[PDB]
Formats: sequence, C-alpha cells, structure tokens
Amino acid sequence: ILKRLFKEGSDVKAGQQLYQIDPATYEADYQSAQANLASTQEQAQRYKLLVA
Amino acid sequence: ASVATAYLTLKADQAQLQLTKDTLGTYQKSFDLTQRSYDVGVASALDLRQAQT
Repeated sequence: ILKRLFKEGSDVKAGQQLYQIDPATYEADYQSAQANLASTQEQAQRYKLLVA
Repeated sequence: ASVATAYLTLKADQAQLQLTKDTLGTYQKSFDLTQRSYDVGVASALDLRQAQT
C-alpha cells in the first residue's frame, strides 16, 4: 500500500477510491498491452481505408 | 505468296499490339493499387519502384 486516501469514519460515496496498492507490476502490463493496441489499430485502419 | 505473308503478319502483329495494350492496362492498374497502398502506408517504396519499373 502506497497511500491511504479515505478519512476514517466518514461517509463514503459509491465508487470512491480508498487505497493505492503498488501499481508497479501493473503499469508495465498496461504499457505492454497499449503498445500492441497501437500497432494493431494500424492494421485495421490501413486495411479499412484500403479495401475500398 | 509475298502479299499473303505480308497480310498475315499484319493481322498477327496488330493482334500482338492489342495484347500488349491489354498487358499495359493491367500493369497500370497494378501500379495504381501500389501507389494507393503507398499513400496509406502498407507498402514500402521498394514495391512502388518495382511496380513502376
């Protein structure tokens, strides 16, 4: 846990974040997925514009 | 015999001319598609130069 964000004993809205568990080994999967998304959008866009 | 061979070579060579005009049409369509794919970005400029040759 990097940070506790809620004030203790306070009313909590549905959807408010509470903690921040370490996003280290998960931001490195988001970049690995976002890179392949940025490469495979280009196949779809190039071929969608080029099938015409 | 010579007039007959001249007329037969004339007919056959204008048929050859028609087939080379049709091959020119197909090569022009293939270069049109390679120039289309070159603008978008799929084909590199090497395939564009090969289609142009």
